[PDB]
Amino acid sequence: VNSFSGYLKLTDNVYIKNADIVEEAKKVKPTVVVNAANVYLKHGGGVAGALNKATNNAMQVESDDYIATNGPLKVGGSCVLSGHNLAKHCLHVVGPNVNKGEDIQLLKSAYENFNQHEVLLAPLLSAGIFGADPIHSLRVCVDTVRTNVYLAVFDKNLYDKLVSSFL
Ligand SMILES: O[C@H]1CC[C@@H]2CCN(c3ncnc4[nH]ccc34)[C@@H]21
Repeated sequence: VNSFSGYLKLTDNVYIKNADIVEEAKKVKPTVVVNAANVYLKHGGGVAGALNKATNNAMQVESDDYIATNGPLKVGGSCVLSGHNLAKHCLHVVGPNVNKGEDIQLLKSAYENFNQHEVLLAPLLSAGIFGADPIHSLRVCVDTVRTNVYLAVFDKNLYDKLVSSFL
């Protein structure tokens, strides 16, 4: 039993809700919140810009030190950093950005990172400003993640479409 509330159950392990991931994290304080990161951990917009803003830019400061030490992530890769005031940890995961010409096949590799964590609060990878089809992203999530994932979909209209089209 966990403290996530109001989610629709899609499968044995995947749950979904129309919610702002920032406000959800602040309420639940999950062990792991997933960020929709880029390889440079430059948290400018989308989920990443919103999460970083909620940390008063502490996420960005920590991320800049991470990159200075380690260099960029791989597309499909991830790193674990602090969750600041939002969660214990933030799993920064890089899904392919279609608006950069990146291979959508890397989306499965991106979701595989979730399997290293028993429970996560997460967005749909590569959706939104990353340019991929959110219906497809949800399918890859369900077919790849085996740990318990609580998905927050910001757009209410999209949430209804994701639910109504889910197979
Ligand atoms: O699930 C994500 C997949 C792509 C969509 C674009 C934004 N995004 C968000 N989801 C949840 N909370 C959010 N806060 C701020 C943004 C945001 C969606």
